[PDB]
Amino acid sequence: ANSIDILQEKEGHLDFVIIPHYTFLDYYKHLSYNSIYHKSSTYGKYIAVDAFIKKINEAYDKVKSKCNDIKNDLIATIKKLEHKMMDEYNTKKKKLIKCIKNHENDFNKICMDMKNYGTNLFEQLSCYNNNFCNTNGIRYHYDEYIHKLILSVKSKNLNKDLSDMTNILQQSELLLTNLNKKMGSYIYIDTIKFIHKEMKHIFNRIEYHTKIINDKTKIIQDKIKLNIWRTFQKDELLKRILDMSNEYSLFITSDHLRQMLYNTFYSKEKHLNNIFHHLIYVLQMKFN
Amino acid sequence: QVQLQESGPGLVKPSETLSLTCTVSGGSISTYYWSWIRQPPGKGLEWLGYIYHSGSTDYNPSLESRVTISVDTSRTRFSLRLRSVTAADTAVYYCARSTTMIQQYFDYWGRGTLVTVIQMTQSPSSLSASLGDRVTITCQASQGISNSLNWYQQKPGKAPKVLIYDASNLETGVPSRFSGSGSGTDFTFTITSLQPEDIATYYCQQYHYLPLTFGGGTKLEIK
Repeated sequence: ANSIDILQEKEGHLDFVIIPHYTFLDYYKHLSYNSIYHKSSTYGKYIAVDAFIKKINEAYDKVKSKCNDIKNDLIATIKKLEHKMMDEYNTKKKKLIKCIKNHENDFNKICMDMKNYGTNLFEQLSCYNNNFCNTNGIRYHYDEYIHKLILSVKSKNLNKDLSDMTNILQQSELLLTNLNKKMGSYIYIDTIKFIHKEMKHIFNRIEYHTKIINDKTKIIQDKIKLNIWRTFQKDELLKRILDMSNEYSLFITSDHLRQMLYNTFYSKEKHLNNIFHHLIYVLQMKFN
Repeated sequence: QVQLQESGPGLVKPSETLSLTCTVSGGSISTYYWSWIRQPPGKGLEWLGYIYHSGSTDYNPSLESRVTISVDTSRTRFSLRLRSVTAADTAVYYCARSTTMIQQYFDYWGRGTLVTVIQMTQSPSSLSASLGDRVTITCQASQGISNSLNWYQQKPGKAPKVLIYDASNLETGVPSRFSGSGSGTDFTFTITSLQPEDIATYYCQQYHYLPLTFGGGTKLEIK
């Protein structure tokens, strides 16, 4: 509805992520693996699940690709601004958001088919006793798909990454005010102001996702301990699989987006520093 | 296990509305695809339409808008209403279920009740081979289908049952002697070695373009 994330990881490469759709498809991705991993007889089914999820991605991409003309128009506008059409950028950005909301039910149909797939697997979940259900599927899944991600994030220190990004925005904010106060008679002063304004907003979205990753890492790590060397009653076993698939989905969404936004923040700072190399060269050649 | 059971009039006077209901037992309806497929005596299969997701519907234009599929989810039943019947509508009505449209195939089929009032060209309509022989059937679509092709085995008297989905992939229990192959327009089903448990009529199906169509079938018998 209003939970879209714009991402420019490379030069002239814009894309979007409908936050709720990402979490939803990811939740059912985890439900699927958890159901097939529970018993060894069904592990091999992951081949089919991987194939189906590829069909879901290819189908969803076909819907996103309808809004490609509007997206490529906004890419062309942003390209010109990275050299006054700031008002034209806002109207082309609103235009992209509009056709995304237009294809709302085309995306919903894909999401719903994904819910059905994972739910069918979830519904066929044997338990030899039903009063003692093996938590094997929970660990085999956790260990392969989720555990590794917990450790990469634990090592990263995402708060220092955020602190280093504020310093970048503060340096640019000071250079921007020193140019305005001292020598405002410069070319590309508006493009610096635009890039810094865009990078300030990217930072806030990274700041949001890192907050989620931080507590979700603690939650997942605490929860998994309790659903791992036990034997739940089928009803309770299924409840945990859903609960875990939920925690995994919120974590993977915010983690995936934070990394994508991180690349766009530093891609925009690369183009920003290209202009700073011009500004130092100009000031140096003038100083001759 | 999930089970579908159709219950209807079995005899409808011409131009009246045919009303059969299906009762989903041992499972919920929820957002699955609940279709009604009919089979005229001695003829092939026709998908009439389905109800899916939050009560959305899609019907076969051949039905001429006189078809309506509805669901009282609370009842856990879905039902068919076919207005202005003709002796054309004399058929065995199967109530069936697919899970998606992304990778559509029929998971469960009811017992089928007799009610008496893209071009999938399946190549060997009949075939009589000895046991052990390799039998190989062909299905050709009127246009591009990608690998959106399924194959069913309809045992004598029984409802059709999925053997291959997405042109080549076998369903979990189906024996390896069955082989799906093909993409785009030309598809081929092949039993590498004929078994006594194989005397059935096999049908192909497409799901690429919305009016879901079946093939002519191959009535396989022993010589």
